Amino acid sequence: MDYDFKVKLSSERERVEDLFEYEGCKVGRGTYGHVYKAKRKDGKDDKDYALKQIEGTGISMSACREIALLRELKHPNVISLQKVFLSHADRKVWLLFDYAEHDLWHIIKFHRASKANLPRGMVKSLLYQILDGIHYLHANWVLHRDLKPANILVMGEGPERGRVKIADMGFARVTFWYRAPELLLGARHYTKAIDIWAIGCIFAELLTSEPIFHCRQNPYHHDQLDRIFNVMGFPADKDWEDIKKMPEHSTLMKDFRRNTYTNCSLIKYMEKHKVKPDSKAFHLLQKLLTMDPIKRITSEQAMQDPYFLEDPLPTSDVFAGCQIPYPKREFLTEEE
Amino acid sequence: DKAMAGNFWQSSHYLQWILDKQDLLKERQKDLKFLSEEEYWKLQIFFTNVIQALGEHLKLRQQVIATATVYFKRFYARYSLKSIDPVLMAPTCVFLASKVEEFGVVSNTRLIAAATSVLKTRFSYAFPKEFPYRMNHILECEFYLLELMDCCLIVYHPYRPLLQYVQDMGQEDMLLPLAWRIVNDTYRTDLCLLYPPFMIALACLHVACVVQQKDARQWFAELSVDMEKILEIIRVILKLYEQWKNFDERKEMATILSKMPKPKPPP
Ligand SMILES: Cc1n[nH]c2ncc(C(=O)N3CCC[C@H]3c3ccc(Cl)cc3)cc12
Repeated sequence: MDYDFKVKLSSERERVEDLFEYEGCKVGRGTYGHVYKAKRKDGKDDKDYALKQIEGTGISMSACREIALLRELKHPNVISLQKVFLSHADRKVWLLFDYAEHDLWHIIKFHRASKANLPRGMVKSLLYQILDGIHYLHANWVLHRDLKPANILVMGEGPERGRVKIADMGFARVTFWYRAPELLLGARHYTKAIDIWAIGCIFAELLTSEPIFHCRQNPYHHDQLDRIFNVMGFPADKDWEDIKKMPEHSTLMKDFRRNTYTNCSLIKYMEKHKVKPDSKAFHLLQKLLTMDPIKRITSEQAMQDPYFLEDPLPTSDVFAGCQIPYPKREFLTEEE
Repeated sequence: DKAMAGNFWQSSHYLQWILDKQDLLKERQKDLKFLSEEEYWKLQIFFTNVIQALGEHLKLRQQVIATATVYFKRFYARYSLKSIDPVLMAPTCVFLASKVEEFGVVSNTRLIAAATSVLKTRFSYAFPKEFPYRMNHILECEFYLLELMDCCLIVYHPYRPLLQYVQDMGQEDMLLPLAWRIVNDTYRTDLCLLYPPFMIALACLHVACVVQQKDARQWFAELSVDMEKILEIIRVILKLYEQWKNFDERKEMATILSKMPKPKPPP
């Protein structure tokens, strides 16, 4: 390697530790890696930034996908990659995003925790922006492939107050509460329909503060399927005609009898959680949570649902100017 | 699987990596002290064939090979041949391309064995000594490649628009094999840095029609496209086949490689 080329680049290369203060500012740990709430050292602005140190050294498959896709994608409801740092000493990759104080996991947890002692307008506005973000991705042939409350961010106080940001574009290809039944019966490819089922599960959870297909923690998963049928009922032959083509169908026939779920339907489940089966919300929910993936509503069709024309209309700030009661992110002082 | 299909006009490919011809020629002048314009083009044809061979060995799809070829071209579009060894850059580009295209992470043993084997079995005329690099060198080079491309990893190619055009002609069986093959050959040139891939496809399809003596003038007339730009591309393709005729890669490349500018070593 040419020496002058090498030192020229070493001189000019911006290093993450010189540009950003983030020591002791870790807000999350997971398979994604390490996320920090960071500020600029050369204080041109006073904005909060999210800095993610990716899992492992070098460029993983997961990291390649997120970097590749977020470099291209631009939409108000998809998180924006601001910068990439490549640290040559330790071979660590850093990704810079704008900082989201909240997400659906924590918003949902706040309301579920209150049940020992969500506004409906916020529920509609959240759903609309999720669909809008996912429609944009689907229009560009990008599947998220693991949508859940934990990776649907919501901006806190600032110029983007209450704006949804879909995050985590690293799913390159445990609990299965958001996984569509075709995956559980051995579907070989990810699809757009699979993302829409997940949005269905998320919407049910926004309405009840409860994970609809909650289950105790080889694509065939008996207990997860059992929970889905206890909520939805067991699918009729005409409801899902291509179920026979699924690799795990004989196992399903072996382990399950339709008669076990005779009194089970989404109507009766949602009736227990005080959601009206006559509501436009319920009818939209039911179309998202259709068992046969080819009979599932698309993102664009869901966005055109009369639910979103009904009062109250979805707002761009999901909190609608009202005071944010959800706490700020705590810093993690755990060793590991 | 079809990620970012239809987004070209809003893409980093279009916005950052469709370069100006005179700018590209200006940055090339530092290497043109050491090599002629002819020798530089021959050298780029050579490394296109090296990347092709590497990808065939690793049993990769053509899109992965195409993407790795573009990565390589973009690097030396901006930097000198002395900056990093193209013998090292070629497998590094293939390595990064297979990740980006979701083919997989090629293993340490498989990638180095592929580079060693291909250069021994297929390019002994150009390379007397064995592949000197190890996996630590590939990973180091991957950081430089990623930095220089400004993390622009999604690349568009003429194959998808070409397939769409021949299906729209209803002439898939007759025209596709030759047109596809002419698209492969355009990677011997700078065309991928200078033109939208759909225009490269139409020029390759046009040359295939002329070769096979198929009348398609009405179909081409009905297109909404600047035909002077297509004719510019056609001239480069015809010029490519004349250089091909007059170029013996096997007889010439050892001497051309010896003439490449060498890296400055450390103190
Ligand atoms: C926080 C925050 N703000 N802006 C962001 N952009 C991207 C990401 C992120 O990479 N991910 C990956 C997994 C789901 C999300 C995330 C969310 C919350 C936390 Cl504690 C850690 C990580 C986080 C933030």
